[PDB]
Amino acid sequence: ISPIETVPVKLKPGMDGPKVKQWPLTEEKIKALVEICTEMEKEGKISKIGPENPYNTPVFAIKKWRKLVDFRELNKRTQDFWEVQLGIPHPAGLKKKKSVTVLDVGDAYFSVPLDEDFRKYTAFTIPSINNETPGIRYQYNVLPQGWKGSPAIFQSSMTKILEPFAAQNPDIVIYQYMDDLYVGSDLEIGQHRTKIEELRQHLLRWGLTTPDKKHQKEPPFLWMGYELHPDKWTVQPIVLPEKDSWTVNDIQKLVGKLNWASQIYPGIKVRQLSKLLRGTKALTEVIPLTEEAELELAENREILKEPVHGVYYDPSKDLIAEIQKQGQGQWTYQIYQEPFKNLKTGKYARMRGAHTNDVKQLTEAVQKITTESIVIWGKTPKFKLPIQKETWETWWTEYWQATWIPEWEFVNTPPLVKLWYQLEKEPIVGAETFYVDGAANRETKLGKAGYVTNKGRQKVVPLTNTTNQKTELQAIYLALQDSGLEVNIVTDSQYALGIIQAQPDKSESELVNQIIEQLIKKEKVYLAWVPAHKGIGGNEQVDKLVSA
Amino acid sequence: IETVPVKLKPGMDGPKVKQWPLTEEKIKALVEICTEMEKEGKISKIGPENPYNTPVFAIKKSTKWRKLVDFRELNKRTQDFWPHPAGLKKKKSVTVLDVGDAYFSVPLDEDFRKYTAFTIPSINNETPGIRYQYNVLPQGWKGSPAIFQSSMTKILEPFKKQNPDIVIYQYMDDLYVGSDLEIGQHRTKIEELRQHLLRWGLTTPYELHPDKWTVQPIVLPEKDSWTVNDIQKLVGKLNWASQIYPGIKVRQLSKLLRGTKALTEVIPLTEEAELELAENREILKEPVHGVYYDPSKDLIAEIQKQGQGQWTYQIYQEPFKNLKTGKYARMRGAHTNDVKQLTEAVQKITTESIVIWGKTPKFKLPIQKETWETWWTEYWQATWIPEWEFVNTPPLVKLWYQ
Ligand SMILES: N#Cc1cc(Cl)cc(Oc2cc(CCNC(=O)CCl)ccc2Cl)c1
Repeated sequence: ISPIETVPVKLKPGMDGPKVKQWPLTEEKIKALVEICTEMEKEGKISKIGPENPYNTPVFAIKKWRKLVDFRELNKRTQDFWEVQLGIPHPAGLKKKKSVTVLDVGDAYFSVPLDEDFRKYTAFTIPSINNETPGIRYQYNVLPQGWKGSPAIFQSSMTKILEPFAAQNPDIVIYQYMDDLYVGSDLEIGQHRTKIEELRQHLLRWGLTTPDKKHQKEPPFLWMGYELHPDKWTVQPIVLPEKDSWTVNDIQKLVGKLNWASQIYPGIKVRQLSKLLRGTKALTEVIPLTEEAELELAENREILKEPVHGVYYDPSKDLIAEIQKQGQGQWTYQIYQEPFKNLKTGKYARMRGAHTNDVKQLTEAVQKITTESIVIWGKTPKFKLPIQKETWETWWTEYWQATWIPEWEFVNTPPLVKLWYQLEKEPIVGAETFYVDGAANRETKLGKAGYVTNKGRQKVVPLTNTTNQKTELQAIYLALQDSGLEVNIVTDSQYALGIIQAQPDKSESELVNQIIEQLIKKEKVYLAWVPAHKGIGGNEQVDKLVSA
Repeated sequence: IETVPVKLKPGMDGPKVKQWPLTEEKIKALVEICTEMEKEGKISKIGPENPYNTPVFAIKKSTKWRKLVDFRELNKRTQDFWPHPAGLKKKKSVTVLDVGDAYFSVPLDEDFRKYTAFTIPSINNETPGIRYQYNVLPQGWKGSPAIFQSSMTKILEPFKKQNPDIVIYQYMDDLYVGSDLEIGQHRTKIEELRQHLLRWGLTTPYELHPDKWTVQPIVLPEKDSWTVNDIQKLVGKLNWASQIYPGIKVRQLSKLLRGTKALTEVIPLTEEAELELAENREILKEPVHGVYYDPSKDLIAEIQKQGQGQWTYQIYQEPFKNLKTGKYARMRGAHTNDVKQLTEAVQKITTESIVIWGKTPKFKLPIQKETWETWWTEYWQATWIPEWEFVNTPPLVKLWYQ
């Protein structure tokens, strides 16, 4: 009967309709359901049904009054639908329009018919006081609010409804998000007002009501935590709580607001705070804050004190991204087409492991921008980066992993990104050859690190509560301490070899951090490997030494 | 004009895989391509009551754009359904021909169509994606060659009779045609098959040589003046090869290092050590006897960046039992880059694997996941897609396989 075509809808195979029972209700609420439903019945949204309908769904009343229905059982019984709008637009992706109207759609779900074969499963019952008389039975003929398929079937229906208008008006841009509609054009505001009134009529001819108080929304628009002005966008104001004690739940909500502020507030850092959630036992557990964590939140509080605005997108100008180091493994970036009007900002601090270096992190940061740029603008930006081609080319050529280097230009804005040290690719002549080794009994957890050199020196340092792996690093560390500026080390530890060959400049391990400081201070270091327990040169001697 | 009933495996739902974000360039090419496919009845638009999704990508394979569908998840779930020539590796020349357009003449089971659903993404999630499903047999789905099989045998049966020694193997959208003929004769016999296929309405818009394929032997250096480090490296590499070849010895070579010697010190190669090294060079010539291919077990490819445009690979089903090993090299052409070379290598290995065993290997790729997911389509030309995962542990075995 309706002009809108229905979508076929089935239940999951082998499931039947909900048969949930109706709990008794206050006589005051029964009157509200009787009046709302006869008004809904008059409008064709629902229909009284015969006794043979074996299905039911509970209904309630709450506060004008509203009708509320619990379709959870039918929702568990209904087929899955194509998910709708998991992501939302990002205001930095939207393009400037001269005129923008926001249109809310009223009773949006109730304006769309529902598949006739499926309507039997929507049945609900208005209670009779004391069950003295049989209850009044109703079923839905439109998309019930709260049903699993209502959000998607309405959007599909709305798109097909909108199709005729958009063909006659190719210039106008129409966006659909939830029950709202966003219409924009670059026409004269009178002509744009004319086109807006036409669509309201075309929508009204399909049964969709539209704001009659001109257009209720006016700029700025408070939309999904944003603030949309005619020539700027920004986040809604962020409030960071002040508490003597912090629970896991309090921390998670705090990194959330900081994460949100990162898209326009340059310099937000959340690394030290987030590390507090490592154990993550329960949301109730109170986490002692860290001195590093308290400084991070303080610096974020200072940043949030000043306002920031982002700009909209013009496809005629280029896309540019700059990345600046923030230290302690954290990085920040801005994306812009005009030198100080930023489209968006962001952060990146993930280590991706226990030990990394700055060039690897910078390349990872470029990767996160590249993915985000494709999502938002469908293109990749030009990069202005604080690294020199000699630094990056040397790294990506020697790096074992394959990497894509976008076209970029060097910007000399310290701190520049540099390789703090470089191990030798060939052994060093005239340098002492240290044969290192370590050990620790797995049960006693006590151990020792020692060296044996070609010049004849030997040493053993004793070790407590360590593991075979940590001692192998300790032995390498010992040879860096007790050597001159040029040194050749020889180890039997594939674990230690892998960590040093990676050439990290930062680590979660104080030992590896100490080894890094020694490696920087030294001039030339060659690290070499030999199979253990095979009787090769000094490795046999140092093994015997630390074994005794 | 008659469909073949297609069934998913018992208790298996259709694919629900994420569509990857695309650049505005690639979206526009997909929209043009699908608008014309819709005009020809090959696909149709679908509604919200279809929950299934299979990813689509735009590649070039040429100036004109092409659509590629990642039917990997549907292929696993269709599986079932219902022949590989062991001699295709033997032939001196093998040519690959794309015969995938032929599938578009065959209707698909109207019940199975829903599982072919695909989405053209939108930029910035502004609009819901454009959603289609297939009305005809899709390229890239394992069912399409299986359903078209009988028609293919009918069209080839003339040609096979006239040329009984030529071997023809079909894998997905491609025909592999092998001959021991001279190259000019091979290319002539290939053109006859193209014209035979084109005369019968199969449009067919790559020459390999498996005669030259081998498992590479392990190579040891030959130096005029050895050092302590060179012996240690050599003793390290031979120890690794001892896991594979049993006869390797290092006793004589390791004796030359006895004592606590400086790494840069020159160690003369004594006659007993030089014989052990020379003997170990001969053992590396003869391959392992226990390496056999189980059809049930999966093939696994590992790949190592060796620098200067060289990539080593190994294909295996169980550790240290290498069915094939090899090295890839591309002469730099001002566009050569790490992602381009890996993507070319991945395809070369996969083709080699398809000829030899008839299935693609599972790849361990030395690359960060998101970089691969971003850029792999810029150089992909093959019409299939292997499974892959991402190695994050660096190899210290890089030197050994070089
Ligand atoms: N509530 C709301 C809302 C949400 C979105 Cl996601 C878009 C929208 O309207 C538009 C915005 C822009 C971006 C530029 N804006 C302006 O020049 C005036 Cl604020 C362009 C077109 C439309 Cl329709 C409204």
